[PDB]
Amino acid sequence: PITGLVYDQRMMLHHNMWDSHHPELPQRISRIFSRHEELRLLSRCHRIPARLATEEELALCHSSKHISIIKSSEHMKPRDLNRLGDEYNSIFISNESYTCALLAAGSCFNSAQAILTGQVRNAVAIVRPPGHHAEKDTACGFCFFNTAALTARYAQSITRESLRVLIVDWDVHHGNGTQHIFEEDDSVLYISLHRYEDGAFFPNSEDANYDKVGLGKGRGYNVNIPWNGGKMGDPEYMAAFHHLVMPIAREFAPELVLVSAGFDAARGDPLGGFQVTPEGYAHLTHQLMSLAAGRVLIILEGGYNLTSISESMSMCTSMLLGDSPPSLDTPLKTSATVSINNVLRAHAPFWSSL
Ligand SMILES: O=C(NO)c1cc(F)cc(F)c1
Ligand SMILES: [K+]
Ligand SMILES: [K+]
Ligand SMILES: [Zn+2]
Repeated sequence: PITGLVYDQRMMLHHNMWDSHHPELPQRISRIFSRHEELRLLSRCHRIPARLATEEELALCHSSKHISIIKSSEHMKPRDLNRLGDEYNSIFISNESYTCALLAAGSCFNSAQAILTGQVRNAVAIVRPPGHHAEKDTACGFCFFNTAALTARYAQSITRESLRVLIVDWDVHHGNGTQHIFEEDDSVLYISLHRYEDGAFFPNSEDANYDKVGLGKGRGYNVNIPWNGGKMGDPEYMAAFHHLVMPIAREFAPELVLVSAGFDAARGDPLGGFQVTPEGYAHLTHQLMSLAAGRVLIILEGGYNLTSISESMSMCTSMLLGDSPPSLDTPLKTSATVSINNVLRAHAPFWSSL
């Protein structure tokens, strides 16, 4: 009954050479690791080594054009780095960026392999840069390659091609890249909760609305839970899990659960504006461990208050290790009930549990 953990200090080398205070900080991952030490969680986990993703692995989800462009940045002078980064939506690049993106992905491949070979029951991946905004053909939103999407395809590649993978994306932003990569796929169920605000919140696309349910064979296998009207917290997230995430996931019966675990919906985040607590994230984790015989891999995405993300991710690891869920502390905001009922109207056609 083992929990795995992957962390590698080399992923701190990716950095913003114009703005040392850009919130996607190198210390995001060292702070989370340090808090695991302080809580004596690290010695309770089995350390999984990081590795580089290969180019063939990246091609499970990304075009050769995109792979080639990001790879070429490793050798670019600052002028071309600043210029290349400015061509994407919200990207900075250093000469170390490509390597760190490869390590983030390969770390998650090794973690998924450890779970699927029975070496650990579940795992946490403390990685950066994030992945869920990255598309097949372009970088976006601090993300170069789509780590979670690649990990789902990697998992299928070492088991069977149709392995049922659930990706629950609780980062406060919509994972536009993960949705698009699997939009026509019934083997990977994508469920995202995200601040939407009728399309005004990053990444600023109505692709994130509840009526986008999937295409072709994938009809019904894309579940967007969009929040509108300000602050959301534990009551809203627990309601969404009760009414939507868990009934759907149980019917899908995944063989592996990946969490796109951004912690920017957390109380204190400078960018999310929400107030999910560390106890709230622990309860979401504990609920997902009831799926896939416990085979859950928690993958860091966003989250920018260093104290908040360190406390929140550590509580998730405590749940994976089998600790009892903490106590929670309110009626739902009206608009949250509106959002949940809209998703039920969108997905009741596809799920007999709805
Ligand atoms: O990746 C992100 N959050 O987890 C992110 C990406 C952006 F382009 C902007 C932002 F404020 C946040
Ligand atoms: K999300
Ligand atoms: K899908
Ligand atoms: Zn985010």
